[PDB]
Amino acid sequence: NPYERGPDPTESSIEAVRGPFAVAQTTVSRLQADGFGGGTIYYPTDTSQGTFGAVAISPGFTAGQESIAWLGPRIASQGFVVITIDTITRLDQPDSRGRQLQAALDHLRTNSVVRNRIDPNRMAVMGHSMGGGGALSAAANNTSLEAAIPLQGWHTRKNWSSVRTPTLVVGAQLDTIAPVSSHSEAFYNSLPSDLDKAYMELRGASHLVSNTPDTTTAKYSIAWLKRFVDDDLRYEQFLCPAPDDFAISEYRSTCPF
Repeated sequence: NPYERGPDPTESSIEAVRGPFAVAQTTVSRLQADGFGGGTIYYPTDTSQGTFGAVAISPGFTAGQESIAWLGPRIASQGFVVITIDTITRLDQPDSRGRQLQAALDHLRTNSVVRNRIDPNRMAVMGHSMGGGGALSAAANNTSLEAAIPLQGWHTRKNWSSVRTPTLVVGAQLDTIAPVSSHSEAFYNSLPSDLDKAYMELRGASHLVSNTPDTTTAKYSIAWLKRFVDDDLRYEQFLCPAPDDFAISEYRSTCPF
């Protein structure tokens, strides 16, 4: 597998606050960003194993990058180029956030610091709340995306039958802002039956669970991105069959992938 990066994984490795790749960062100004509000790019400094897949992450309604910043280096240190974005306005709705995520991914191919560190065929989108609805919107607009991970996603669009991207839907059991019954689980149910997809509900969690480090969110996001952005079979073991972590109150999937 030419996209395999890093040593063979374990539970400890996917839980790591920092994986083996040392991470640096660079800024995209608001004016440099066409179609989004700027962002921070986190990237592995080690180029000796080849190029990396790229991930764009959107915050939710009223939020800046500070609510998603922890994901940037935590994911990048597993071997990914990750951009955490600011939106055009903090009031932007999910469809617009989806366009902004795509614009951020397109920007990485032009950025002088990271354009030669990225494999242009291996990209993914993630987001919190309205940014998670944006991740689903971006996947619906671009069927070549390799992974989509909405965290406590919110969207008025409930039908995702046009998505062709492997999608991990992360819900919070006690979310009152984006209740799983009408948001996260509804999205899972309308994604195609023939898609590689999973729904992971975090026990006892509120809508804000993604705003500060959460090991369960990180470890399964990392395993999902490794499996689908890197085609890394070594990570299938964490996704299929259902993980038994106490922090997970429900897991649904189309395993085996």
